[PDB]
Amino acid sequence: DIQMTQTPASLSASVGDRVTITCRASQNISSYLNWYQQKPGKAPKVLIYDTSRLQSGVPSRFSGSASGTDFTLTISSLQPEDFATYYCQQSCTTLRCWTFGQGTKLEIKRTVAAPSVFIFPPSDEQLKSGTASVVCLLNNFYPREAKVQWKVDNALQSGNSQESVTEQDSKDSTYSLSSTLTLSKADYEKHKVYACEVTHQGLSSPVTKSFNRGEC
Amino acid sequence: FSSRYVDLYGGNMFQFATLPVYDTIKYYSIIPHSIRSIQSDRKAWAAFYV
Amino acid sequence: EVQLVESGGGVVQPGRSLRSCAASAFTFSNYGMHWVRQAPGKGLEWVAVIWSAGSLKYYADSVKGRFIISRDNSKNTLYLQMDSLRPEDTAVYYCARENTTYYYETSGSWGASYYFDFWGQGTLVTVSSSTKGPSVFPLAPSSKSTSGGTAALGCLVKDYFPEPVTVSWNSGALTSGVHTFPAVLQSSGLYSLSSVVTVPSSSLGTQTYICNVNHKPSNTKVDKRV
Repeated sequence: DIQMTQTPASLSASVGDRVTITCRASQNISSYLNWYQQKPGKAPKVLIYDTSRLQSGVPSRFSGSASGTDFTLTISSLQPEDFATYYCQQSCTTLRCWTFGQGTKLEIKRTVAAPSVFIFPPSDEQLKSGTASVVCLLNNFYPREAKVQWKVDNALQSGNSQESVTEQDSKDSTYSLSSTLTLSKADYEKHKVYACEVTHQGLSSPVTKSFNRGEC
Repeated sequence: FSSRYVDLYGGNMFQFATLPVYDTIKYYSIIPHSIRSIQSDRKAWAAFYV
Repeated sequence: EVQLVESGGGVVQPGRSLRSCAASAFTFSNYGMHWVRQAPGKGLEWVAVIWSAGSLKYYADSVKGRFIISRDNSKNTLYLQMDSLRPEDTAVYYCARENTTYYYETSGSWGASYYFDFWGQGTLVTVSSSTKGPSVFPLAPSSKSTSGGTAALGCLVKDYFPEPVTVSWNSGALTSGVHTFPAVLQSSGLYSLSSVVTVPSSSLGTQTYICNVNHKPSNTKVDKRV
């Protein structure tokens, strides 16, 4: 079949700045190449059908130009609503291969913001259920990437922590990260101290906070 | 049989070609033809009668 | 005016047979109907493609006979059969007709001849294991006063077999600094999500905020005070 890998897995684009996304096929098997923009919770819309004629309902600023196997899509004055994940599919009657796009997500560029750290103790009802969760919350940080290490009594835990990142507000251009520890009731009573360590580009130095059992 | 090959003016039909296969088709379908032309190029065409 | 809908989507066990798509206010026979599967973080690909005649059925290389397509033009509905279903196979399926640009260039003459209107909304099929009743726990910082100039208060919902939960604060009274976190599958197979709002430090203590949690599938109304 055909193996297609987009050159950038993710692209960061500042508002009002021209940006280029390139998807490279194993080979240009067919003349027709289709580039599509997908919005989550919405049906896919094709930006261009053959890369020679723009699809109807698509901004003129989008331009599809293909050099060799690789195909480059140019976006001018990119806007948060305009930005979307992009998938490129080779178009031919001999499909079946069903080549798909790796997916490139565009994120608004903003000034770096320091993360805010908050801690949630496991609820008494949760302890009665027999599961213990400690939540370390990071807030208002512009970079999507964030580093959290969970240590109990200064001992690293592997696979216990679960990380979830909130969708960035388009105006805010900032992300929030929730880290939830998973432990049995027996594990909880054994672990006297629960600590979350946060490392971020915005932070001047990595910082650790801890807490022990029974504050309130 | 083609009139043009022999008596074009007469319209008389004289055999000009033979098909080797013994089997004879029991059915015939006319193939529709559309001229690929622009609006200025469009012209009337003579009718074909079976 | 053309309507495209997908039906028969439901949570299923592994190795199960699940029957589809329907078209309304349209002629099924004239246009071939194609089923496209999209997985999050991956491009949409057409696992099943069906010709308008239905004589020829096209299957993607990835699926080895997993997807079977039977279409009734008079019914105006396309039926998709899923077998040997797997957690990785779980995805949202969109059904839409596909067209191509065919023309003869007598003088640079090109006709788009394309119909992508009424693209299917899509349906989600999921595999559930270690199913558990939904549980919601209120979460508060150990010291509200020392939390900072801006204080974040959050509620955690865990162990829900069906689609996540609907969460409001004081019945939606405060929408300030609302954060929505996508549900993340656990090793147990139970999704986890949390909702957090921004509350001024002065408001804390003077005003008490209660999380209101409703589970739409299980009709579980939960009130959570701190």
